[PDB]
Amino acid sequence: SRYTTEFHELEKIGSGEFGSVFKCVKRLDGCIYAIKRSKKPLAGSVDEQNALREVYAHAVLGQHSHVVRYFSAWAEDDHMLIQNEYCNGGSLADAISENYRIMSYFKEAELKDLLLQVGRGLRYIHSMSLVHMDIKPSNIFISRKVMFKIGDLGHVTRISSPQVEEGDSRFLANEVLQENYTHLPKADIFALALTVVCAAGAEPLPRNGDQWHEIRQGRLPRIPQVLSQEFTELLKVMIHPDPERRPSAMALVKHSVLLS
Ligand SMILES: C=CCn1c(=O)c2cnc(Nc3ccc(N4CCN(C)CC4)c(Cl)c3)nc2n1-c1cccc(C(C)(C)O)n1
Ligand SMILES: [Cl-]
Repeated sequence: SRYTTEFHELEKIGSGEFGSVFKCVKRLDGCIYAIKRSKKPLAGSVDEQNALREVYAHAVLGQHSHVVRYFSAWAEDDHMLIQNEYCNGGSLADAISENYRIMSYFKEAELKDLLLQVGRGLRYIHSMSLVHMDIKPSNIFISRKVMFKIGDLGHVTRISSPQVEEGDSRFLANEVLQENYTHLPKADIFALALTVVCAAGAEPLPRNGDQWHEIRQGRLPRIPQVLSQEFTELLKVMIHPDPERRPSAMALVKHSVLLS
């Protein structure tokens, strides 16, 4: 077994229908990696194309400071294995939950830093003619003095000829629901805005219904933080009903409210 041979398993750090994720030490180099171990999906299935999307996303992307680095992927024992960078801070979702527990919070500055960093990740992905299509707190990872990195590339697809597996409904732009895939990068932008709103301590986002539609009308969820009207206005245009009115990733990262 390659997994057993090359790595020592330390701790399970995730589980779901996707399988399990393990913090592991690679014996050769002594470095820590996050390894996902999944049952190999049925051929030609939803699970397979999603798994495929991730490998071939990696084939294109290479390496960037705001994308979780991919090292290797292989299959054995009717299981799939994906070896990624280990981010010692967990996901943004984990951080948000912990914030709520010990009633801490991300400062307004920290929200802007989060927005800029993931924005840089998106600009790179978009520059490679790809879109993430599943941006949300649980897919943003934290290293350490803090670095935010985009992970979980299972929904990544091409801007040109996309195979769109829709992401979490809570973060999904209406035009994607409407099967309008002519501006998918702006769907990532929509999702990032709501991701920041979650980090800002907004109540849980709706899966559907009235509240759901209200958001897609360009109405921000309620936010207990005292945020500047300017930063607030930036988050609002990011969820504008017209995706062409939303800023591109590159327009986002060179925005005044964010800089520096
Ligand atoms: C390889 C799989 C994707 N993935 C990374 O690339 C990846 C890179 N780094 C981390 N770091 C990290 C994840 C989780 C905690 N904790 C432990 C203690 N608590 C249980 C809270 C969470 C800590 Cl400390 C570090 N995780 C990563 N991944 C990861 C992990 C779990 C679930 C998922 C899913 C649901 C598939 O998205 N992914
Ligand atoms: Cl676009």
